[PDB]
Amino acid sequence: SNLIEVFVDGQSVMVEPGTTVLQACEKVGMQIPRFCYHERLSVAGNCRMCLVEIEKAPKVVAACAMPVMKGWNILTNSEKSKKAREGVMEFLLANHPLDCPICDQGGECDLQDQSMMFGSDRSRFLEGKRAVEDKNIGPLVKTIMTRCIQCTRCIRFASEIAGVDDLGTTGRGNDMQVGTYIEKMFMSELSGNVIDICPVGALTSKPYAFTARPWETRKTESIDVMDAVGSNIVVSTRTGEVMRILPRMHEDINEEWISDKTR
Amino acid sequence: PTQYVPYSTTRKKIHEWVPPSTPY
Amino acid sequence: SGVNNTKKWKMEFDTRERWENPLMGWASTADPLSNMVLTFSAKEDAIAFAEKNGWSYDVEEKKVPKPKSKSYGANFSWNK
Amino acid sequence: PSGEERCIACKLCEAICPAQAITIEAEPRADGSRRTTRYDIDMTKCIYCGFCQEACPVDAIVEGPNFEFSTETHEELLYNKEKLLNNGDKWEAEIAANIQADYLYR
Amino acid sequence: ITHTGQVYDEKDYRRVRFVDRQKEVNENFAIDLIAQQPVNEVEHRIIACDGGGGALGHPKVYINLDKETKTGTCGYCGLQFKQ
Amino acid sequence: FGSLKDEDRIFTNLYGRHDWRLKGALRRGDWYKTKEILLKGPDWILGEMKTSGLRGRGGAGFPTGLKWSFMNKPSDGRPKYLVVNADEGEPGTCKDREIMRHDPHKLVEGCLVGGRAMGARAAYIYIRGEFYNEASNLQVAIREAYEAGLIGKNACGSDYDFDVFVVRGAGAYICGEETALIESIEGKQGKPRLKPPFPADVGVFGCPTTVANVETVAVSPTICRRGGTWFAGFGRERNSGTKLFNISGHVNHPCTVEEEMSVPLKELIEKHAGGVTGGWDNLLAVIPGGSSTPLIPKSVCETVLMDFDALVQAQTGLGTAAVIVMDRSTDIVKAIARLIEFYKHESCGQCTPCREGVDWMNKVMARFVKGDARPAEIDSLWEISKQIEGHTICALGDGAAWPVQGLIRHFRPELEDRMQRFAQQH
Amino acid sequence: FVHRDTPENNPDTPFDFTPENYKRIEAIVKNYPEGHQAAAVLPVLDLAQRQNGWLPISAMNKVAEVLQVPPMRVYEVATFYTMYNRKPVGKYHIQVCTTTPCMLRDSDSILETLQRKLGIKVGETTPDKLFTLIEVECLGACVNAPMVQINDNYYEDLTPKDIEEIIDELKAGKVPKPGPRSGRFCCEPAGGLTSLTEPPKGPGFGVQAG
Amino acid sequence: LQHHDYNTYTFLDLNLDLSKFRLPQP
Ligand SMILES: Cc1cc2nc3c(=O)[nH]c(=O)nc-3n(C[C@H](O)[C@H](O)[C@H](O)COP(=O)(O)O)c2cc1C
Ligand code: SF4
Ligand code: SF4
Ligand code: SF4
Ligand code: SF4
Ligand code: FES
Ligand code: FES
Ligand SMILES: [Zn+2]
Repeated sequence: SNLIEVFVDGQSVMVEPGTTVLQACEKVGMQIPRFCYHERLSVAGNCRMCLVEIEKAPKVVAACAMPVMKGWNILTNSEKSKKAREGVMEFLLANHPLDCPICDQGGECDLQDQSMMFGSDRSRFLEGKRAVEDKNIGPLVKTIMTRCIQCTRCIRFASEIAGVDDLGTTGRGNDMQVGTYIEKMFMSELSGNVIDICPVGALTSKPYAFTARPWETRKTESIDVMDAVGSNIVVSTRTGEVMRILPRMHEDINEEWISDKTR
Repeated sequence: PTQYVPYSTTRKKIHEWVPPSTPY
Repeated sequence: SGVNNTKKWKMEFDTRERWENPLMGWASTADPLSNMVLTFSAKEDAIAFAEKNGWSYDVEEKKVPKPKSKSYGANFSWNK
Repeated sequence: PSGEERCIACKLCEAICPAQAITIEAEPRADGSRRTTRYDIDMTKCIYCGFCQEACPVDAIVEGPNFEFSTETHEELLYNKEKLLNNGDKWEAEIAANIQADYLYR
Repeated sequence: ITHTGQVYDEKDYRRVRFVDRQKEVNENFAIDLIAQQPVNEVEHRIIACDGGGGALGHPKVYINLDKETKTGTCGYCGLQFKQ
Repeated sequence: FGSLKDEDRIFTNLYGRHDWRLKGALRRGDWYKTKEILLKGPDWILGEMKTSGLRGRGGAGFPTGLKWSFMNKPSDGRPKYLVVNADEGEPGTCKDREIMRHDPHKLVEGCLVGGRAMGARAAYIYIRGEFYNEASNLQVAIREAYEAGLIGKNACGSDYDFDVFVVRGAGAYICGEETALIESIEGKQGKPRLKPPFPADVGVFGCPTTVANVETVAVSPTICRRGGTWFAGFGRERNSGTKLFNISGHVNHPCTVEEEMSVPLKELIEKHAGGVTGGWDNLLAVIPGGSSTPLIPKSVCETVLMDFDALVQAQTGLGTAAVIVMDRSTDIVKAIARLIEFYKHESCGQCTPCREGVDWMNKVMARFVKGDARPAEIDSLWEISKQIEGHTICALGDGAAWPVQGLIRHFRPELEDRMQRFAQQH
Repeated sequence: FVHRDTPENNPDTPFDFTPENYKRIEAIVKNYPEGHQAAAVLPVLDLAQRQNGWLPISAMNKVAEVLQVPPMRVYEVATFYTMYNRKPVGKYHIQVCTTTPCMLRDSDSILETLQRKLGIKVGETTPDKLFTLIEVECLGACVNAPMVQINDNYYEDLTPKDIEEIIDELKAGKVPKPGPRSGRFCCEPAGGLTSLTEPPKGPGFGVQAG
Repeated sequence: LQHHDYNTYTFLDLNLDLSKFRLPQP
């Protein structure tokens, strides 16, 4: 009961009714390339980098969004769903400022990888790029937001996981900038999580600005002692001094989030 | 067209508490 | 957000001394088994490696994200 | 030219060095810019592959023409940022000419 | 002394090294050299910064000199641009 | 074959000529069988539109009856609603500005006739804020109607209850979109919602909701009064009924005439309206459905008939049926270029494809008008065009791609010459 | 899209709905569904614009206050729509339609004439702060293409000269006969009324049976 | 010529006048 059978490339996985197309691929084990979709954040559909092709259907569907229906076989590695990613990645990269050797989310980029695995070998954007104006969101998060792919996960977290409801989108067109309209710092606990949740390195951590680069960091899994929730955390150490503490997921205690104090 | 000496240039990583010079 | 590095089990030896080097300030280590992390496909096989090699082991159960119900329609609910 | 050292500490010169020779640790300079506090090429470790020349995005680290740097003591061969920057200033004129000649090829 | 002021100290056990052999430090420190660089005035809201010379310069970046309040500084050259 | 009789023409008050106010409306006899119709049943009303086979009078074409049928499902304890979008941001849609301004009442009874068909508790009319004066006219009309008791609880002396409201638009073409009209009504930013939760099941204030082009709501009463058949006959096959046609640009007498559908394209400029300015041979191209639909060159124009499917066969859309005509005296490369400028100044930016893609085509299109760009780039624009066509959250990205596709499809030699012209002078 | 507090445009400029305005405020709410006030931010924001064209950061904060919504929520609405002005607006605020339909029928023509008459660039207020010219997009009413909306006046079918005439009317006196200054009523084939030149059938005409 | 002249508050104030008619809220 309550177990539709949907095929992910003919694997007949069975899922509860109401599971998204992206979720159906996960249980088979396939990963839809995704931006703007975080498990504990509301589905928004902003990036549409997850377009897949349900069989016998005219258009490709939004994985994170379409509730999978009965007997719709998902074709995640079709000739179409790759032109639906080879052509989106064309766009995200087109307005992107190539300062990857500045972006300290160098190896921690969910946008170079997906470009480097699912995107395109070369660029055709012979036109000019855009630039936004760096502002102050506080003393912990450095928002070099010319990096932003307008994926609205910050505006969600800042409203849904934390109740700040401050960060918001401002304007329309290609100069929609997701920054506080008036310059009011994002002061709240749970603040630093925005860093971890922005896949782009637009806003990153200001103390850990340029002290390291992720491939080097040796990662040891340990426990938060600053507060009594005992949140799980990963201490990233390079050559013997701790460089960053970022969250590691514990369903029951800290589910992917850690306090501003303990990082 | 018409002896070095190697050294670490980084700072002290772990600064050390200094005891209070005020006796108690 | 990629999960391809959370698939295979790894067993890692305990971390040891990393003193600063006086001449150049480079990190220096006296522990040979430090950088060694062996990768094993299943928990049973990794436990076997520890037993026959005689190293002490403390296995940690895999913790995988719990299924989470999501639906774009649900947040549009003014009610809640 | 202005006088600002080219390296911006992306540290992939460290990543691609085959011998583990280059050691880089960085911190934001007061200017707010990104610079390397310590850049140490261990020349005895280095096998002069020339990939670092290849990898640098700003092309700050280059394989300079001089081959005659034999040294009496092992420590002299280890090079910190000041020796390399000084090496860069001394040979910049020829390095610039050499890069000028070969950049179209790369 | 040096860029990040490395100062093996009067009490360090390493300052022993320079005895009878000089230290490697830099004149024309870069920290002050770009500060010595004039602010590149521009007409356009946004400007590029090849670093000068294209392939020989740096990744090309477009800086938003949109607020006179701040002279955009390409993260690579440290060159301030005056709108 | 068009040439609909004045009697058949639903919007008689078009052009005014008859008091747009109630007393003019009574001489029009717009409120004649309203009590009877509602009495017949909601099921009787939808039978009338199903028999009519009316297609959406807005840019998208779908059976009107089936769309209304969807939220005719039993209420789940949430009040069902009616949303009438009087916004018409698309260029050449002065189509709706008429009914609203000239014949506000027709739409008022369209609202309650439509309301009982969907069992809507109330209807909100989103007239674009630009039209402030237009708003002044409708609520004067809405006020008259309630004073009469035509609308309100026990509306038209019947069990059924309805309340009609007017909402201020704020200069956004996207507000027009069905999921985005709602969000503007909801008071959040006008950003289209996603497709899976159809507006029937979720909607305005999260209650069941339906959205209709004002023409679609207005034609409802008559379609029921005249019967689906009368209305059904005029149309062609799936296509059916008279839809207002607006002809603007390079025509001797630009005007909106509600002449019959399935009109030869050559006939409507030649017979009504004004013959193409400069002669029917001075026609570089025709934009049938407005900016969103691809323009068709004169080659096929005469052969074409104005129907939703007809244009489809032709690769173009009937859309809002706004005919924009371009004489041989126009730089099309620049004409379509401003429509891409029309879309960069307007798309919400919620979705990656449209945001960067429409801006990317705008930059390439501006270079194309200058001729600075090389000939090879043209194909890229096409390729950029279809990336945006199938990947967008709403249809506007669908709409931005089509004019670009039309320019490359029929006027590829001209753009190459502009390419050539600049290369020669160096 | 960033409000850098300025002495003129910043909350020091106190904002409050006139006793009369506040009245207007409430009725609107009821128009929307009960328990729903947020939906009224736009209509309200519009009355703040009706009160004052500038609508400064202070005014938006009040809107959020009266409507009890996250302030940002109001800031986002104001930024998204062009109807709202976050900067001071000229008394007349003329807007010229320059989409392809109007351009094809000469919209551009009008622009050059208006720039000279106002003697100012396109996009800014006259020194007299008398008029403000902006190149707005399709304002509807295309059949009448030459067009220039002035505070809703929506003049139409205008030939370059006509505007100069209108502008003068605005410059000295008021209410310069807003509307199509042409000889065609509302939208009508310039030739006449081919659509319906007969008299309109009366009530219950040919009403189908059933 | 009603269209020819209306005040900035016509829409809102007219609406308020209609409030009385407006059917009860949800
Ligand atoms: C960008 C965009 C703008 C739109 N603008 C309008 C509009 O101004 N008026 C309108 O009736 N429909 C508009 N639509 C179509 C509506 O979303 C909706 O499909 C239509 O109004 C339904 O009317 P109908 O079903 O009665 O034909 C627009 C769609 C898109 C994607
Ligand atoms: S985010 Fe930082 S790293 Fe990822 S691509 Fe853009 S710049 Fe390079
Ligand atoms: S900041 Fe990071 S998260 Fe917020 S939108 Fe830009 S990218 Fe998405
Ligand atoms: S040397 Fe070139 S590569 Fe190595 S860090 Fe400095 S810049 Fe990056
Ligand atoms: S396409 Fe994407 S961006 Fe353009 S309007 Fe529809 S949603 Fe907003
Ligand atoms: S990941 Fe598919 S919608 Fe953002
Ligand atoms: S484009 Fe000027 S009103 Fe339609
Ligand atoms: Zn630079």
